[PDB]
Amino acid sequence: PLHSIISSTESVQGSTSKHEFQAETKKLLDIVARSLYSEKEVFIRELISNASDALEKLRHKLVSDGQALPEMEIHLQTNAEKGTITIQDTGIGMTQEELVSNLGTIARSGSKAFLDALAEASSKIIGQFGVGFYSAFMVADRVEVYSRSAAPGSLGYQWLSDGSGVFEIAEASGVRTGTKIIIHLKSDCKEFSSEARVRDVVTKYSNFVSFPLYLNGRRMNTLQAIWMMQHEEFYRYVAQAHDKPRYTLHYKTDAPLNIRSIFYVPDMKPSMSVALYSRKVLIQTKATDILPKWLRFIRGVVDSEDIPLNLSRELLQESALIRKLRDVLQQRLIKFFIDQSKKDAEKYAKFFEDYGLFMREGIVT
Amino acid sequence: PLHSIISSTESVQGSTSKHEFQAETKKLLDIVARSLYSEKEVFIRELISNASDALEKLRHKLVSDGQALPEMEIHLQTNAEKGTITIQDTGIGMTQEELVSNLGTIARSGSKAFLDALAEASSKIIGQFGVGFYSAFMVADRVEVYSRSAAPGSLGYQWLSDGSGVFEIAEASGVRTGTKIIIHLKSDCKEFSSEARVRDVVTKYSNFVSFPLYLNGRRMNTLQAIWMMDPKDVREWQHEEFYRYVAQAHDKPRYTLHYKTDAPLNIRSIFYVPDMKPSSVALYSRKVLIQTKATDILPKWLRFIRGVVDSEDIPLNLSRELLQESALIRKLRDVLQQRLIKFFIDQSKKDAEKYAKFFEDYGLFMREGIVTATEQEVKEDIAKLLRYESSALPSGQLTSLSEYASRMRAGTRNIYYLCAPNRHLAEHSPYYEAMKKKDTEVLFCFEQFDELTLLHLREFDKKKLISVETD
Ligand SMILES: Nc1ncnc2c1ncn2[C@@H]1O[C@H](COP(=O)(O)OP(=O)(O)NP(=O)(O)O)[C@@H](O)[C@H]1O
Ligand SMILES: Nc1ncnc2c1ncn2[C@@H]1O[C@H](COP(=O)(O)OP(=O)(O)NP(=O)(O)O)[C@@H](O)[C@H]1O
Ligand SMILES: [Mg+2]
Ligand SMILES: [Mg+2]
Repeated sequence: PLHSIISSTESVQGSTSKHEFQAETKKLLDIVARSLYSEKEVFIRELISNASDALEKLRHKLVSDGQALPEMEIHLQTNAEKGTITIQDTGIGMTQEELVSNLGTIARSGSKAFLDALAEASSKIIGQFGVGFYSAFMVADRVEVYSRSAAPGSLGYQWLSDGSGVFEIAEASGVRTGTKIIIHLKSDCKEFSSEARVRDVVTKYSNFVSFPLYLNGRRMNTLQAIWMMQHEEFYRYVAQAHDKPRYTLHYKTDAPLNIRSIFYVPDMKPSMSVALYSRKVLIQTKATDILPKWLRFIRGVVDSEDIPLNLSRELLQESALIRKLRDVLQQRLIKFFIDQSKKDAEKYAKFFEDYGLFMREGIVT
Repeated sequence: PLHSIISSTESVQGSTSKHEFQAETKKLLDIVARSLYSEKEVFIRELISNASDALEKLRHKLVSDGQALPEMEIHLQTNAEKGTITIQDTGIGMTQEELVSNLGTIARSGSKAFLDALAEASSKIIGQFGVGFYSAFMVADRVEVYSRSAAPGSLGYQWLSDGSGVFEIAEASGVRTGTKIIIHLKSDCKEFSSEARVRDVVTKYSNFVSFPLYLNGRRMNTLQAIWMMDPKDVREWQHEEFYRYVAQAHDKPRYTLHYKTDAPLNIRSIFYVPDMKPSSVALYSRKVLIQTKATDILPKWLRFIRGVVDSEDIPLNLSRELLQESALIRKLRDVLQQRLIKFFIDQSKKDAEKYAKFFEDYGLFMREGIVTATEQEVKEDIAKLLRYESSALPSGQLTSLSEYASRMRAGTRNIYYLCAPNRHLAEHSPYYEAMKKKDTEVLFCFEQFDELTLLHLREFDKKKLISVETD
């Protein structure tokens, strides 16, 4: 009772016609606006990252040109009263051509475009896809942008758009070199006019940006990205704990893949995990799965620039390198513990044995 | 000190230049290829899904012309020797114009155009985003397509491309109405020229496709979508085999609930509780698999339940591998939480002993459910499932909190319990004999994850839960 209808029944007649793939751009834009990210909030994340890059770029050229570095800041003002968000940066900024192209062309990344020339600033430039800015439209009735290029005879420009097929660009002056982005919020999104809300978002995704950051005049950071160089406040921060670390491991490596990671073991038991970053932007607040589940008591921070990220940037690409990275971490963690039950008496077992149950939890598997 | 650089300094001099958004089509195709899906295998799913659409559309228009229908099938052929995987449908197929537009334009969906022109057959069309076909480029050096429209004076065409910004279209003779897609696998992807591998993929995602599917000659979709049938036209042998499929188990369900609602959104679902003692329901949309693990659509305390939940309108992520949450998955999951809680309380009300060992085998999850829940009405909801033992009824028997709210009244004011590892310690306790001869009644809990549960519940049915080993 076999049944197939697949047979070699075709014959191509008359020479082909050659064509070029094209795009339903408005539908692409809204696909990003309502079918790409899990939470609306990440739009902030995206914008911040843009700013970072803008700044990074600037200083790169500046550094490579023996010129002093102006104050390089990122500002977030929340206007509750007028229903808006604004993010502004002292970065390199756009010209009109750069406007039209980088903002108006979908999937264009003048950042990765910048990258394909450089390798220091290559390690901190964050964007790669060319779709992130459009996250604004998740929450925006309308987007207002003013920008001006660091380069000499630059005019200011007003690039604005409603989020649908057409953007428009007028010449605007009185724009500070860099870029300001005013977002006028949708009704169901006025919650981002809240300083407290925006604060929580930034603390969530961009708590560790390489440039000073001022929400409504208050500075944010001053929390150093320790996993790349008082593990105490860092443990009790990332693990969220009024507790302090029994055990600590700072683990950098570039054999296997580039990994910059720190692991804590906390002082209470659980009764009843980690967190993954890339280029100082949060990928998953609770990071699953890049740590064997018997090791769920451990937590802290794993970073790797060389993780392929999903288009959403909230996901690892389970291109199998990732849970083989998992395996690498299991290896160095084991070696960590056996070594630290030979550097002290303590040890591997009755020491922290609210966790011995995690290791024949361990050979459950 | 407060520092802000942001102030309204700008002023617009001119008048605007108008522009249209454009796109980098090649980088986009590549974004679909290397950065969208969690695993490559899903290209099969997509093809099949989009293939499915072709048939449905054809059906819809043949029926709307009063035509009889052709044989409406889906065929997959793996050729290991030429390293290709092929999918052919006998659906509507494409004209030349339809080839250029529907394959050549990114995010173009002739399927949802077809839908935005359409009632009845609208529940079935899978596609909406218009990027799915391109998933083939995850695994293809090159893609051969032949298609001929079911339109009357149709010609046949060969649309072919390597996934790099350019495709070509030729006229072709000998094309059967519908579409053949021959995928020429890449070197590290001839993995998908295996009959076993592909069979696995097909059963994983596309096991309930509403058209007969033949792989290398064999019929595949042989299992009926039981959650869309009327609850009486399914009874124990199909429920057993369906459970023993979705829950990968080799026992029987203790409990079976067939739940259908359009209160909020369309739910067509089955929930099973297994008969083994424990040592994630499956999510579908339009008969296509979304998550093996449907987390989150059920609260995590109901993770012990297995089975299937389907909904036509679950907002899908661009990947179709994830759920995009709107207001509606919160509400979906509170719908399912309460329908399940009610299920367990009333099926306790119809058979008390089977519920008794349901509690002795699964009470653990309800305890957890009560300690974790934020809203306390919810805590009380789960609390109606808790059965403890009591002093006033013989050793062994259990009782609900509500039965104790009924059995204590008049001038009695609170509920409470005593926790201890055995009954004889509970029944021989200083604290309870003190509770016994001013005697108001005291519950007995011997699974002291029960006193944690009771401490977090704190109050049930307009009353507090007070301790006796704390008076
Ligand atoms: N604030 C800004 N200042 C200067 N240039 C910017 C700014 N925001 C965006 N751009 C430019 O416009 C592009 C659009 O940004 P975006 O949509 O975020 O894509 P991307 O940052 O390049 N990569 P991704 O964010 O992952 O999609 C950037 O790549 C820059 O070239
Ligand atoms: N097997 C097929 N037979 C005929 N037409 C097809 C077939 N597959 C795709 N098409 C056409 O190509 C278009 C693009 O489909 P596709 O890129 O797979 O995404 P979509 O089906 O439109 N929606 P989605 O599944 O979410 O991506 C469809 O709308 C059809 O017009
Ligand atoms: Mg960006
Ligand atoms: Mg499709």
